[PDB]
Amino acid sequence: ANVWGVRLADSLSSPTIETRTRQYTLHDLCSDLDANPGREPWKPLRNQRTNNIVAVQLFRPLQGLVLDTQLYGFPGAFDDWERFMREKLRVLKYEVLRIYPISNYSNEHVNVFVANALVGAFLSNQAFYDLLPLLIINDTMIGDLLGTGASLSQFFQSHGDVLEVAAGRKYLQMENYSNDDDDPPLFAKDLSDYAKAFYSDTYEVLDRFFWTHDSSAGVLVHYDKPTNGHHYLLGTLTQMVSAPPYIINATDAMLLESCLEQFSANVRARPAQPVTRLDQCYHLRWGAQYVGEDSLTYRLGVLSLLATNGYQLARPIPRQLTNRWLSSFVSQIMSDGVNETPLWPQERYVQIAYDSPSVVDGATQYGYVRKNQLRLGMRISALQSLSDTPSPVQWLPQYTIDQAAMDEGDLMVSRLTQLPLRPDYGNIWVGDALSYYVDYNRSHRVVLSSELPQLPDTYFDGDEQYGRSLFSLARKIGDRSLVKDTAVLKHAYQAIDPNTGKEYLRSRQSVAYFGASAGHSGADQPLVIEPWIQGKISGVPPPSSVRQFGYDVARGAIVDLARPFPSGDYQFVYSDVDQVVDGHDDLSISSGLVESLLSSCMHATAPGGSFVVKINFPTRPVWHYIEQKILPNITSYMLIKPFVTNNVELFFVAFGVHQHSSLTWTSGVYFFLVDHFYRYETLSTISRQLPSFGYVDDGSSVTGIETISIENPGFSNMTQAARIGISGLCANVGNARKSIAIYESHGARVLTITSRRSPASARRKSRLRYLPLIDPRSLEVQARTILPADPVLFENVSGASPHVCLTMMYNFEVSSAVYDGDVVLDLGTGPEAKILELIPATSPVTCVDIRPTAQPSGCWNVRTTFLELDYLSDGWITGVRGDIVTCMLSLGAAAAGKSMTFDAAFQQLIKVLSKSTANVVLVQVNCPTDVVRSIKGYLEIDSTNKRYRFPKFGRDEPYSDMDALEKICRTAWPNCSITWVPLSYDLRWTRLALLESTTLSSASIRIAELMYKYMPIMRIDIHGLPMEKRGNFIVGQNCSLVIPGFNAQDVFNCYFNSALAFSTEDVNAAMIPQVSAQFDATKGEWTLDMVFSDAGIYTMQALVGSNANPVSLGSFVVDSPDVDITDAWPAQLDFTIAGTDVDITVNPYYRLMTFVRIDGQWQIANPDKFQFFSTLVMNVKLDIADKYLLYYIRDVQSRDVGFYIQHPLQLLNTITLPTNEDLFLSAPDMREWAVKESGNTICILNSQGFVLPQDWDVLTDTISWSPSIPTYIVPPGDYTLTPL
Repeated sequence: ANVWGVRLADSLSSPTIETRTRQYTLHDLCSDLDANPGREPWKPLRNQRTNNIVAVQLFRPLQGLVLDTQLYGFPGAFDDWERFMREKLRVLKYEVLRIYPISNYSNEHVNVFVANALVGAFLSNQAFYDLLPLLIINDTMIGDLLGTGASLSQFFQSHGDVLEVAAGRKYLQMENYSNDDDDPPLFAKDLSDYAKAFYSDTYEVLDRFFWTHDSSAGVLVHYDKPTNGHHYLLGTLTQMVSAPPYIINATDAMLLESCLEQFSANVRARPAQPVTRLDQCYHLRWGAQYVGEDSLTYRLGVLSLLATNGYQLARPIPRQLTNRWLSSFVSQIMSDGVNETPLWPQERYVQIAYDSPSVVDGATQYGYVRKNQLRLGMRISALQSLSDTPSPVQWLPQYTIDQAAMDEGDLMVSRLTQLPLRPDYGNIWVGDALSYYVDYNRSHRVVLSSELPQLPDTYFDGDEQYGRSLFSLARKIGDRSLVKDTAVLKHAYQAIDPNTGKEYLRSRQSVAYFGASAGHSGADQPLVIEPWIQGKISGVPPPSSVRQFGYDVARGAIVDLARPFPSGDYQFVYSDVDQVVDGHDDLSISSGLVESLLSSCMHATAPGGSFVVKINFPTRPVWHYIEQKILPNITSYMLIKPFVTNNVELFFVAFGVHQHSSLTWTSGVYFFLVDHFYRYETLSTISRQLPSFGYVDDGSSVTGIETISIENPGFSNMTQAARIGISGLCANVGNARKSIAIYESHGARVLTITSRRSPASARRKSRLRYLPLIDPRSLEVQARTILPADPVLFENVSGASPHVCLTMMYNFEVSSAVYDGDVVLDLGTGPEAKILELIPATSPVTCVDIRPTAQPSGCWNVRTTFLELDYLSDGWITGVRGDIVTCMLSLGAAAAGKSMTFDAAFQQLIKVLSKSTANVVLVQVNCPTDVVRSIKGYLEIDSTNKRYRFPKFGRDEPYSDMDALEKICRTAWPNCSITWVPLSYDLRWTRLALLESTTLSSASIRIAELMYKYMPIMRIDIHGLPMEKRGNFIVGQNCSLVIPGFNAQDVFNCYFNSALAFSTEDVNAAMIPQVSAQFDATKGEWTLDMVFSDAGIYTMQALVGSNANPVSLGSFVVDSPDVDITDAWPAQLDFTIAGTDVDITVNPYYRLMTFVRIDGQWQIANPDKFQFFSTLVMNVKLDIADKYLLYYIRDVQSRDVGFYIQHPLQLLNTITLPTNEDLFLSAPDMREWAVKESGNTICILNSQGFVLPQDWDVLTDTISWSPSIPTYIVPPGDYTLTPL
């Protein structure tokens, strides 16, 4: 129901319950004159800002205030008023006693109106001690009040059998009033003249009388009998200026008050709502001869009888509804439009509704006639709570059937948008500490500076520079530089000599750094050094000395780093620079410069020295001259991409200055380089498409935030225009949950709806022919309210679920299989399956599921199809026709549904597809892709019955072998090309997510990557030639590959890492350890048999013909060595620093590390604290604190650490101890910890103010997790530890 400006109920809340009235007597009078402490008969109301009493409304009888305030007299203080009141009251008490004794009687009727005349006379400070017996009601005050002819014509005046007065006063404004937004108006009922009413006892004779009386000053009456009795009313020539912006003729004012009454009434509904009268309002007795129906007043009376039926506003209603609330209301209703209610009442008669729940009709006739014909009714509904919220909260569309016209909806929204405005751009991303480090290897082969491509000639143009800088300012992380130094030195700590079994770095040697900071708050240095000194970087032994300079620095007189200089030789060199003149043609220049860099480091270092370098530049001459002088003089080397953000950063470390060693380049490192190239290229390019921070969104993008608003959305059967607006919107912004805002401002109701625009929704817009129409029925429903809000670019600031991650991985994969002119079948689909947009729009598509659908259609340029039946059925596969198979989120899903073995259902599926046309077939696969390794948080493993388990998805799927798999593949069709489908090295799918505006990081990414590593898809083609496998793809164990045909005029390329490993044409760049790609001319068949060094997936591209026609051959997968290991653990307990020499039985493929469990920090212990030496043999060092600490050896030769074993060390954490010898006191932790000798204490280490006891011998150097923790030589006897 939306009348001209107002939106109300569409179902009633009107009760019928009433009570009986009071009768008045003597002790009634007395007690009313008692002003009961605690039961005082007034309500002193306030403002609503700090709620300070500024007015009162009275409870008659205390009224009778008829003349100017200037005679009243009373203070400006609340309490003062009341005490003066109480005083004068008890006075007049004594008085009325004088007149009538308290025991003269008990209780008896007296004209209240008379009592109020007395009230006024008293307070007026004027005499009334002459109207006294007139108080006593003999039988009917009517005759009593009318017996007199002339006395006190200033309260009451009698004309004929009539008495004519203005009724006693009800409100009073006080002396603190301020016309606040929180000042509800009394509507001038406190005036000394604002109304006049008139009684005798009866309608008819005065109805006669009125032919000689005004009506144009307002003739209104409430019928339902007061004890006041039969009376009519006229208003005066005054109107309220207040309540901007309205003049207010008290007629319509008191009407509005009656309206408020009826509203308050309609709020609740209880089978005993004990009013005495449901109805108190006033409908026009006379005045209908001066103004028509289009008046505000006629509107009001309409609403009067309406709410009398029980209708009610469709916005949450205050207890007291603000002055400005009222004016805004006016603003609304006064509008154009129509009534929901056909009725037009009459002074001829007022109607009685159909069956509105109220019984006032059940008692009265005077002015009442029902239309028995009436049938316009509603159901029943009210609410139990109404409030507000600030948040732009979600909503979901629920479509409808019909269509519309496109440009027309456009032109509709053309008056509704919120565009253009600047939104809160917010955050795009969060930093992430990734690393790609690699050092010298033996098992590799040589590599020349002839192989690595150089950076693109593109890198130096304004556009990409501004964009890369952007994202450098669009990702959340601190100064990368600190943790750079951190990680680089921490990994600059694993370098050991192949010939003496010890590292290269030594503590408290000479440390030098250049390229220092320029200061932001007073550092001029990488802060890392302070905690390095202060002992926060884990396990890193502090230095003795550090030299600190740069381009500009407050430590030592400066000279720029660009040219020669005198400086000392030190046991470490840190080298950095601030770029100066380096343009694409400053690179012969830049080369000479880096020569200068390295050469200075050379003649500035110690014999044996070693150092670091920042590198940036893929010019060959770099490595060229690098080889020309240095590698054959340094012990060894390592480098690193310490990635935090997009650029071509490079970092290297040289070992043993003056340590001649012919060093070169190798293969895997070079690939790694290319990998940086390819990825960072892709990532940078991904960034080439994004809005500018904080710009003003007018709408110029495929992507953005999209919102409009609405005043009073037509929630009657009329929705046409607004429905067009919203429909055009949602069609613009389909497939997302949409934020909403219900609020009123500038005297006007308005909802606001906010959303985004995406390239996905662009597909949406693209694939249509007409308009999806939406039912505001739901939007009709919610009576809720929402504060306004502000345009922010993003909705989620953190977090993600690997579920959706590998989902979109799958999505970009399948679209990356979604290609030209194909009708696909889709397995385990969504009733809300979004993918149909993602796919292009050229050829049909079918989805099938076991759960009913939820989506609209019928207005597209594209015929999409959905089938609600078990996608594990047939008899109809022959009824349908396709070529291409897509199973996702169904295989394990349908497995769980069927509770069977994998292979059984799989074979059933074979039978399913066994009936019609199929070109390529693809199914997400739950395939043992290796030995089970676990991932923590999301998957239990049932090796008893081989089942994957996922608590974060919270289910259990099975799995079965691989052999039977590929065997059944050959079974269905031996004629086939397999596809082990790999993707765990690329993130371009993630762009779509941030195209979907989804900020992420790498944690869940590698989560899902390990998941896919066993949970890939399989893509296979029935058109293909068998691949004839004989050997084993296990590292070092050979393979025999045999091939029927293919005359010798072709070549073939094995690829790895999306990178062309090598081919069947050259060996000088071959990569397989030993190859045999031979062609038997006699059988005319190929045989490629060989040996290996690397595991993983590798694929064949067949260069068939000699013209090099490239075709796709299947991929394959290779086994990395086992995950098992033993510890040749001796059982002897020796406390020597020679220590327990425990040995290791490890696969001939690996080498390891071992950290400390620092409250959730895998922090390697002190390097010295152990030895490692190749089965494998070690020599770790121990103290007492060990038994206090939990320990694990860690498989460590890569970045993706912890991926073949993790071994608890309890065979060392738990041992037996002697009592004959001194021990090594080392603390496990800095915590409060005391020492006890076998039931008699020793001391408290890590206690405030401790002093070393001479019983012990402190050790200049300590055995500890980090070199800041104390170690001692302690006498024999059983001590031990206890934390405070």
